Amino acid sequence: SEYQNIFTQVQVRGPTYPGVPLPVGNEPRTGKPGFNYWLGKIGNAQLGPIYLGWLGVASLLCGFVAIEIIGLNMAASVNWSPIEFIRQLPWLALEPPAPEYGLSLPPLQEGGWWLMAGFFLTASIILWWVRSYRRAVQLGMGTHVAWAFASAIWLYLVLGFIRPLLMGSWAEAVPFGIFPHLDWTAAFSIRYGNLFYNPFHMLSIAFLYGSTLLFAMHGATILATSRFGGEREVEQIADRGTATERAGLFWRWTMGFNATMESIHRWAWWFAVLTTLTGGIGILLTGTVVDNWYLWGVKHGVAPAYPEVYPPTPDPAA
Amino acid sequence: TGLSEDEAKEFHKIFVQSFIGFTVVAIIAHLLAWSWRPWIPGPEGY
Amino acid sequence: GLTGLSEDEAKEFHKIFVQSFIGFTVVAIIAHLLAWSWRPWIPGPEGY
Amino acid sequence: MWRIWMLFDPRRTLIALFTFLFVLAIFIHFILLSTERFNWLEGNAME
Amino acid sequence: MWRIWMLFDPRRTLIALFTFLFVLAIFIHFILLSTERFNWLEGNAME
Amino acid sequence: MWRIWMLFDPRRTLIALFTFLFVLAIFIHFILLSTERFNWLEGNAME
Amino acid sequence: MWRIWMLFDPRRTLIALFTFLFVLAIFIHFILLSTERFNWLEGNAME
Amino acid sequence: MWRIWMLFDPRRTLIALFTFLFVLAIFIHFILLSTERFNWLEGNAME
Amino acid sequence: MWRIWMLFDPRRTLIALFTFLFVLAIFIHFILLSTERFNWLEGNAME
Amino acid sequence: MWRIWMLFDPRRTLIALFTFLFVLAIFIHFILLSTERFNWLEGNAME
Amino acid sequence: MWRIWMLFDPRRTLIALFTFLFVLAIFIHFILLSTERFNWLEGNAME
Amino acid sequence: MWRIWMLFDPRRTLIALFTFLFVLAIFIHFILLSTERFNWLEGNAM
Amino acid sequence: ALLSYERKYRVRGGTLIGGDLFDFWIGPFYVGFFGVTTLFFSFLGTALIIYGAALGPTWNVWQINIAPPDLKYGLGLAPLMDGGLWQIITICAIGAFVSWALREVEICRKLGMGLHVPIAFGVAIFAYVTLVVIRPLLLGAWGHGFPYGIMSHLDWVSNVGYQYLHFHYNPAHMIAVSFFFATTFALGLHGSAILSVSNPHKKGDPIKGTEHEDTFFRDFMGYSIGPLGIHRLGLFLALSAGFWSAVCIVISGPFWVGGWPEWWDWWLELPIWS
Amino acid sequence: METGALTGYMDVAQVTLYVFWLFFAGLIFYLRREDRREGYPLEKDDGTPEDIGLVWFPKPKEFTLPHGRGTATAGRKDQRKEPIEKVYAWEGSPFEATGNPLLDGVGPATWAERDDHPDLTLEGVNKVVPLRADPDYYPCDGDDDPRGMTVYGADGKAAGTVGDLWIDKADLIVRYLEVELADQPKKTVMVPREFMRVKGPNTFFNKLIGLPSTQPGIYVSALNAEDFKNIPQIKGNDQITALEEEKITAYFGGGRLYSTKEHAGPAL
Ligand code: BCL
Ligand code: BCL
Ligand SMILES: CC[C@H]1c2cc3[nH]c4c(c3C)C(=O)[C@H](C(=O)OC)c4c3nc(cc4[nH]c(cc(n2)[C@@H]1C)c(C(C)=O)c4C)[C@@H](C)[C@@H]3CCC(=O)OC/C=C(\C)CCC[C@H](C)CCC[C@H](C)CCCC(C)C
Ligand SMILES: CC[C@H]1c2cc3[nH]c4c(c3C)C(=O)[C@H](C(=O)OC)c4c3nc(cc4[nH]c(cc(n2)[C@@H]1C)c(C(C)=O)c4C)[C@@H](C)[C@@H]3CCC(=O)OC/C=C(\C)CCC[C@H](C)CCC[C@H](C)CCCC(C)C
Ligand SMILES: CC(C)=CCC/C(C)=C\CC/C(C)=C/CC/C(C)=C/CC/C(C)=C\CC/C(C)=C/CC/C(C)=C/CC/C(C)=C/CC/C(C)=C/CC/C(C)=C/CC1=C(C)C(=O)c2ccccc2C1=O
Ligand SMILES: COC(C)(C)C/C=C/C(C)=C/C=C/C(C)=C/C=C/C(C)=C/C=C\C=C(C)\C=C\C=C(C)\C=C\C=C(C)\C=C\CC(C)(C)OC
Ligand SMILES: CCCCCCCCCCCCO[C@@H]1O[C@H](CO)[C@@H](O[C@H]2O[C@H](CO)[C@@H](O)[C@H](O)[C@H]2O)[C@H](O)[C@H]1O
Ligand SMILES: [Ca+2]
Ligand SMILES: [Fe+3]
Ligand SMILES: [Mg+2]
Repeated sequence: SEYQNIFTQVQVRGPTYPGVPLPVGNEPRTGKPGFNYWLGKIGNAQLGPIYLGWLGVASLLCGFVAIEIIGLNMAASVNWSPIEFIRQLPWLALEPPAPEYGLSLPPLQEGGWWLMAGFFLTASIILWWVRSYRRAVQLGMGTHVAWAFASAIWLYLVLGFIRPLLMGSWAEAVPFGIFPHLDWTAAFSIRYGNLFYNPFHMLSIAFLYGSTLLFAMHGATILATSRFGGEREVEQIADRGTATERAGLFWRWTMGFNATMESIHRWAWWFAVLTTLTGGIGILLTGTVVDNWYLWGVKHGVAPAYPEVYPPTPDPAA
Repeated sequence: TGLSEDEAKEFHKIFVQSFIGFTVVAIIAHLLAWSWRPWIPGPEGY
Repeated sequence: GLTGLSEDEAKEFHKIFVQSFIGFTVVAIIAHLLAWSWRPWIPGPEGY
Repeated sequence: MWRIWMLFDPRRTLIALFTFLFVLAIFIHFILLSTERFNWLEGNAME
Repeated sequence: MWRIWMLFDPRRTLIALFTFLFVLAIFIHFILLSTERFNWLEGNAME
Repeated sequence: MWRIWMLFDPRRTLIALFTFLFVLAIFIHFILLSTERFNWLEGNAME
Repeated sequence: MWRIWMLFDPRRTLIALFTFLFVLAIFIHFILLSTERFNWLEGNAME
Repeated sequence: MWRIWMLFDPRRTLIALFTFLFVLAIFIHFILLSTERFNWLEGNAME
Repeated sequence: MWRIWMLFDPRRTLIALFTFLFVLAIFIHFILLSTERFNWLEGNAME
Repeated sequence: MWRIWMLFDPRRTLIALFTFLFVLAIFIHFILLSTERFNWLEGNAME
Repeated sequence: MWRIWMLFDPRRTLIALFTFLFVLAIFIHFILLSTERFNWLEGNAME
Repeated sequence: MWRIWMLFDPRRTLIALFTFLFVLAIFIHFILLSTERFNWLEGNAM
Repeated sequence: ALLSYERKYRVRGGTLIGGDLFDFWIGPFYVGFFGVTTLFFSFLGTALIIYGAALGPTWNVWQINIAPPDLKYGLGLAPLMDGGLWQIITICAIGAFVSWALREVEICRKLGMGLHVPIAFGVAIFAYVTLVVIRPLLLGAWGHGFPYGIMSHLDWVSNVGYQYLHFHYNPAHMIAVSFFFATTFALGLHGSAILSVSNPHKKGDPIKGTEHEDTFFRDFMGYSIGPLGIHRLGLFLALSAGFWSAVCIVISGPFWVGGWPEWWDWWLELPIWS
Repeated sequence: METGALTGYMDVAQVTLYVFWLFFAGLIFYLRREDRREGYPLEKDDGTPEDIGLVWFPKPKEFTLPHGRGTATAGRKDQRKEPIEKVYAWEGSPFEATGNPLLDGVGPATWAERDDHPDLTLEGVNKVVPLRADPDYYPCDGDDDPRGMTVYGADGKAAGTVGDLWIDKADLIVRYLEVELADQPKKTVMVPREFMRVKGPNTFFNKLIGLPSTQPGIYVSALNAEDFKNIPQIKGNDQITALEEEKITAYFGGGRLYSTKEHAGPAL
């Protein structure tokens, strides 16, 4: 039995790191950093500090308003019963506006609250995105986080804003609930003929599978070479060590090709962003330009034809 | 680019000739295709 | 000398390789003749 | 306007410009193909 | 116009151009194959 | 044509040739087995 | 033709060949088992 | 009061202000388009 | 043919053979079980 | 034949052999359990 | 029984005890509210 | 039997034992509540 | 044929089976004994799939379908053209996947690396054998496995999902999806983090170390897990996604037959809020 | 025309899919170029370089290092003479060490030519330091302190005792164990954290339940106790160089094949 580098056996404690000095024009960091023993078992023990600039407080306030609108509406749906609130929490939702209103502003009685929560949640997410951009720039680091985040926002925006805008109805958008938004997801595929046959849904799943596959490969590869300092990836990129060589050689000998320490994270970055990028395009296509994906599959020779175990059933409604 | 002006002109001479030859063959191909089935509909629509 | 075999070693391996290939092929030929005598695999115009 | 190349590298500007021009051209050709009047391959009648 | 090769490497430009030309030609051939009038393999009648 | 082996490694060319030829050969057999006329194991009648 | 072993190592060649010969052999045995006529275990009637 | 600019940096304020004004302008233009009376593109009648 | 042990080391040519032989043996028993005539456990009438 | 135990590890050879023997023994018992004749728990009548 | 405070930390055991006591009290109030007879807020009739 | 505390820490054993005792006690009370005979709150007839 | 740093690592040993006989390379690929068995099972399985494609109605890649046998065949071997071919390919696939994992073990030993990658691949194999062996075994028929076709097995997923009227309500499926979503979210963050420090915002800027990596996430989300933690967490999320996927499908049918939303009535009927 | 239709058979979704296929093909081509920034150009088994062209092999990537360390170029070619010989003559054959592979840096013991300077924090001080050089850092309470425990080899024989802990300042974690050798020619030896297992009464399932550890200590299954003496020695005190880190960790990596020989030879 050898050490598998799953949990840190010996943690050390010292002064907390306050972060690299930010350039002038930045707010002071908030919070007093502390050490969490159980977090240090897996990774860094230090919790905080956090940066709360104008973007952070504005995004928190906008997100707080959206959550409060959702939560108070779900609480009101169970007659303000906290017992029924907890019991029915996965089933409750802030329902999207009724289809009769189209894109017009709906009353509070028929989905006006959903539009406000969607607006404030979108503002919170957008303000969080620029904060992700700003925090990277202020440290001098590249803005890879912000643009990977933009891909996730892209699917979020098409799901609740862009596609309902194209369909001309806020009713096409996702309810703010746990089970109801699963119902919407199931109903969306059912309405547009088996979203399995959406080729961009296929692509999104391939990248979602690939992203999970890549992190399984990359996480295991780095842990298997962490005995040679493989976890210090940026140091390996600048100054290649035997950990990078062993990591590349393992995959070169396995599947005939390999990446570098830097380029594997380019594979990781692109596979993740392509999951939501392809997914957002696929969602944007259905209802606007394709209305039955299975029939699109049979039109393009995608859907298999199965042998008839029963005679074809005539539609009794003529 | 690591190219002197002399080689730049000499490549451009061959590049233009090859582009013209490629375009000329394509122009003949388009003329043959037009004689087969013209692709501009007209008021009646083919 | 790409494979590290000298000329004589290549001679010796090839002679045994050819002999065992011939033996392997001869057994297969006999098997195919028995298979053909059992059920021929070339259909014909009516396709048996 | 020659000063604009003091801020923009001609190589990256030309690559971006050519990519933009081709994508726009393909986009406009496809938009016409989606219209009944201007689809020259389907050839619908005018009016 | 010969100065264009003082910006882009002629050999890598040729590779990209030839890849672009073949891909464009393949897609234009396929676009025609998707039409009824210009599909020379299906061979639908005109008019 | 003995000059092609000045360019191409005889060992790598032979390896590439042999595997390519077998893959092509087995796929042609597969395509024949997928047709009614040329599936010799099924033995469908001619015409 | 002995010179083929000056290009192909006997060890790797025989391992690859014997593996290929075995895969092909049981694959063909499988193909016959999948047919009506040549399934010697099912014993379907001829013609 | 000129003292407003000791507190807040002029450059950051202008960047946020320009983005905020445009987003608000887009917000209001969209809201008007969402109404029957003030959708100038649809051009509904009065009353 | 004793020269094959110059090429292939017999210390592990046997393990690669024994696990080969058993898997083939376990599999042929399986194919016979799948048949109506040769399934010695179900024991159908021989005809 | 006692010399082979210098070339084979006696410990993990015995472990693998016992694992193989038990798995085969379990498997054969299960195959009998799945037959109408040799199921000693269901106990179907002979003939 | 005064010796239990030699082993148990008085501060930490009081926090856990008070947390446990309140959680138990809440759930018992919860369970009674769930019943028809003991829901003192709904006030269902006896018998 | 007094030597069992030579092996096990008395503090950690008592915490585990008390947690086990309460969890089992809650578990048994809930099982009775699930039965129709022993649910003292619904109060079905014997 | 060799990377500039590869020659020193191309040494003997580290194999599990075969030892010296199969210890060599073909191009970049290491062979080993399990590489030969991987090639054997891969060629056999691929050839049988192509043969089933040839004997199928169409050569369309999306429409090629090697379906499992009928449920009436139970756990026995069906005729080759009636699902038996699928059964053979399934055995070949399992043989190839296990050989691939064992080949990775030999390469890991030869390089002094840990066995994390073959173990992580074992989770993927476990999900496949759950779909193709364990769940059909618990249901009593090999016909419960998914067919081998690019689009046919998507139809299988849809029909199995709707066999429980709402597969989103499956509790283990809910956990598995969240892990799949979490690992992609973590992967995007981790790839972005490493690229951000190795590619600074201003070109030709000093490269950033782990301090900037920690500081950005502490500035951004208030916590940084560190370079070691993200690979531990990323592997955990990916493996949890694979593991809970196997759980979610193995409980559908063998241990739950009704609609998955029915299952949540235990929560709604708790005696605290009944 | 139908709303999604383009040419009767072509529709918007189909051409959008093909647009992505073009982008994805370009992305895969771009990603493979990034994969070739290290390890290329390829070379034959005898060292002869292979031909890579230009559309695949990208221009060298130059990272400017912090702390005034200059600039780093990806694809560094190691200059140490390789003490290996090809077992067979055909390409793809393994290589055999012409000496002791454990000390020569061959196979699992291979070490790359990393920088001969210590890793530095952003402030500019040494990242990896012993606990004697910075009392501001200490082992965390609740985790067993390796300092004092005896280090056992793979064969179960004692190899020495921990004398100090080398920690990373950036990430508060133990990086190396300074082991005073039980056998002396005070010779100290560095054991990386990932190559050792702590078996004290505070690890887990022992702090949770309260069970004492039967045989507490540091257990190293990578090397036998006899091979501990040959672990590469750091040149200086209170400072470990990145190259020294590589050699120590490469020596442990080759131990399972060359020291204990449990990976040497097939299992069955
Ligand atoms: C019956 C159901 C249908 C189906 C219906 C749909 C629908 C509808 C959609 C998908 C989508 C996807 N489907 Mg599907 N899907 C089916 C079957 C599957 C199967 C399977 C094996 O059966 C798999 C693996 C998938 C997987 C996938 C993914 C590839 C893709 C989601 C990408 C993603 O991660 O976005 C998830 C992340 C987001 C959506 C948001 C990203 C981040 C945002 C910004 C989060 C903000 C957090 C916020 C601030 C938190 C506070 C909020 C407040 C508290 C409220 N589907 C079947 C056929 N599927 C999505 C897609 O794009 O595909 C084309 C999609 O819209
Ligand atoms: C209408 C359909 C239902 C539904 C019904 C089902 C059914 C049925 C299943 C799932 C399964 C899944 N569903 Mg669902 N699911 C639905 C909607 C969703 C949505 C969504 C956005 O709505 C999402 C995100 C998901 C997500 C998921 C995942 C948790 C899971 C698929 C991943 C997996 O199993 O990996 C595990 C899979 C692997 C690890 C693959 C194994 C890889 C093997 C070992 C290697 C092969 C190598 C290969 C041969 C190499 C080829 C050679 C090449 C040349 C290289 N579902 C809807 C509601 N879902 C599946 C599941 O969880 O089962 C395990 C499953 O069976
Ligand atoms: C590449 C695509 C994948 C992806 C990527 C991705 N996601 C991202 C990012 C990236 C690269 C970020 O950088 C960003 C982030 O912050 O990551 C840490 C983010 C993020 N992705 C998130 C979620 C998320 N990602 C998802 C998916 C995915 N993300 C894809 C799989 C999903 C799914 C599957 O649905 C979710 C749910 C967030 C964790 C985060 C963006 C968070 C955000 O925008 O927050 C804005 C601010 C708020 C909403 C604040 C609200 C909460 C406050 C606590 C309100 C209350 C204030 C106050 C305390 C009130 C006090 C009240 C009391 C007194 C009573
Ligand atoms: C469990 C966590 C995730 C994971 C992990 C993971 N996968 C892995 C690994 C790891 C750690 C490897 O090391 C291994 C590898 O080599 O990666 C490059 C691998 C791998 N994961 C792969 C694919 C893969 N992983 C998937 C998923 C996942 N892998 C999980 C999400 C999926 C999904 C969800 O669809 C796929 C398709 C391969 C690229 C590779 C394993 C390669 C392999 O097994 O090689 C030997 C076999 C062959 C080369 C061909 C065998 C062919 C068969 C004989 C016939 C076909 C049978 C098959 C059932 C046909 C089905 C067809 C239909 C489904 C269309
Ligand atoms: C037996 C015999 C010899 C002959 C028999 C002959 C016969 C039967 C018949 C005759 C005919 C015949 C076939 C002849 C003989 C011909 C023959 C086959 C010879 C023998 C060949 C042999 C030996 C074995 C078999 C070879 C084989 C099966 C190959 C298929 C390989 C395969 C499955 C590919 C999947 C690719 C995909 C899509 C993967 C998804 C992940 C992804 C998108 C990855 C990119 C990012 C990345 C690169 C990530 C890694 C990484 C990570 C994760 C890091 O984290 C990291 C960190 C740091 C640095 C680098 C890295 C780093 O690279
Ligand atoms: C004290 O606090 C208490 C009440 C506890 C607060 C607790 C609240 C709780 C428990 C809240 C629970 C919330 C839950 C469970 C939420 C679940 C949300 C889920 C699952 C959402 C999933 C998908 C939703 C999507 C994709 C919605 C997208 C909506 C969008 C993109 C809306 C965009 C709207 C815009 C941009 C509006 C613009 C305004 C316009 C332009 C229309 O003005 C004219
Ligand atoms: C120093 C004195 C000589 C200097 C000048 C030397 C010649 C300079 C170029 C002359 C014109 C060549 O023009 C080139 O010819 C080739 C010949 O196949 C033609 O190319 C044609 O055949 C090729 C196949 O090979 C097709 O793929 C292509 O679609 C078609 O156009 C074109 O016409 C053009 O690409
Ligand atoms: Ca229930
Ligand atoms: Fe990484
Ligand atoms: Mg609903």
